[PDB]
Amino acid sequence: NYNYKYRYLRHGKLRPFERDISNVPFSPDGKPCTPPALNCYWPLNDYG
Amino acid sequence: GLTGTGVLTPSSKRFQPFQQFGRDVSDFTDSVRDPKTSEILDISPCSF
Amino acid sequence: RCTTFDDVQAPNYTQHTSSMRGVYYPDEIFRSDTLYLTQDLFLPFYSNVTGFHTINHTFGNPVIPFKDGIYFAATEKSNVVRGWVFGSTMNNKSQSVIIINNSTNVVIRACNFELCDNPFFAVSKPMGTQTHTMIFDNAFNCTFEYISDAFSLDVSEKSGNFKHLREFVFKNKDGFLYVYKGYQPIDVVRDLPSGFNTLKPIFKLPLGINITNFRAILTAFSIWGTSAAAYFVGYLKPTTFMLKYDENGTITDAVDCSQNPLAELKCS
Repeated sequence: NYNYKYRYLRHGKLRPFERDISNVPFSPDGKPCTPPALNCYWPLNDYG
Repeated sequence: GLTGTGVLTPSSKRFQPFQQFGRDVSDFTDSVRDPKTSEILDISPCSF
Repeated sequence: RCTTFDDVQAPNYTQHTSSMRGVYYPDEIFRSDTLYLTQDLFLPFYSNVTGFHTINHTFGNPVIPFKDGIYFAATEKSNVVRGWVFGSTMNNKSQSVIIINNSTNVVIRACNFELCDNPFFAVSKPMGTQTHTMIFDNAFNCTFEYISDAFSLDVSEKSGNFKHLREFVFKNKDGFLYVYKGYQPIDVVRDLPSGFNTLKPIFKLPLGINITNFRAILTAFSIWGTSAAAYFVGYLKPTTFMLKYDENGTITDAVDCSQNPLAELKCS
C-alpha cells in the first residue's frame, strides 16, 4: 500500500496542532534544489 | 459542564451574551446562565 | 493576475504610542468588582506603533511578519480595510487563509492560494461595487471555508469625522486563531487617540497553519485610489496584566506589570 506517506524532514519541530502539506525540496541551508541533488531530497516517504 | 450543590435565585446582572459563568471573586461560581434562557444566581451555601 | 500598479510608496515608519489599547477579555467568564491578574499574550502599554499613513501618494501594502499575534487598528470612513491575508510563504505553495467581505457577509477561506503580486478590490468611488474581486483565482488542496452572519456594510469613499475606528487583535494560540473586535467613534487629526477600548471574543478558528506573514487587502478606487484614512500595526508580547472590573461587569482600567516599577508595584 504505497498510497500513504509521511514527512520526516522539517527545519525545526512543531507547534501543537499544526499541519505541513507543501512538498518543499528540503535542503539544510535554504537552497531551492532540484532533487536528486545532494542533500536536496523530498521530505515525503511511504509506509510499506 | 458544572455540578455542585446549592440554592438558586434570580439574578441582578448586566451579563454578557458570550459569557456563561460567574466565578465571582476567586473560582466561586455564584451565578450561572441557564441553557433555556435565564440567568440565575447561586447561593451554593445552603446552610452550614 | 499580478496586477501591481505604479504609485506604491512607503513612509519613513511613523511611530505612535500604544497608550492604553489592546486590552480585551481574556476569557468568557463574568466577574464583577475585582482586580484580576492574568499572564497572557497582550499588547504592552505605551509602545511603538508602526503607522501606515495611507494617502493618495502612499499606497501602504507591504508584507509584514506575524510574530506571535498582532494588534491592528484602522481609522477609516465607510469600511475600506476589509480583508487580511495570513500566510506562511505568501505564495502558491503556502497553505494560507483569506478574510474578506462580499459586501454582505464575512467570507473566510483557508486553502493553497496562488497569491498574485497585487490583487485588489476594484472599488468605484461613487458606487463601491466589488466587480473585480479576483481573489479566488485558483483553489486546489483546499481545506476550510466559513461564512459568517450577513449584516449592513458600506464600501465607497466618505469623509468627515473619524466615525469608524476598528481595533482588532489577531492572536495565534494552540493551532487556533483568535480574532477579537471592538468599536468606538473618535475625532483626531491623524494620530492614534489615547484611551482604552475593550474588545470582545468574536472568532476562534480551528485551522492550524504556519502563521508567519500577513498583508491587508485594500480598495483601489476607480489607477488605484484612497481617502484620508489610515491604519496601524503593532506587535504583542507574553506579559502579565491586572484588570479592574466595575460593578457592571466591564473593564474600566488595566495595568501592566512589566512596564514601570510603579506599575509592578500596583499589580503586586
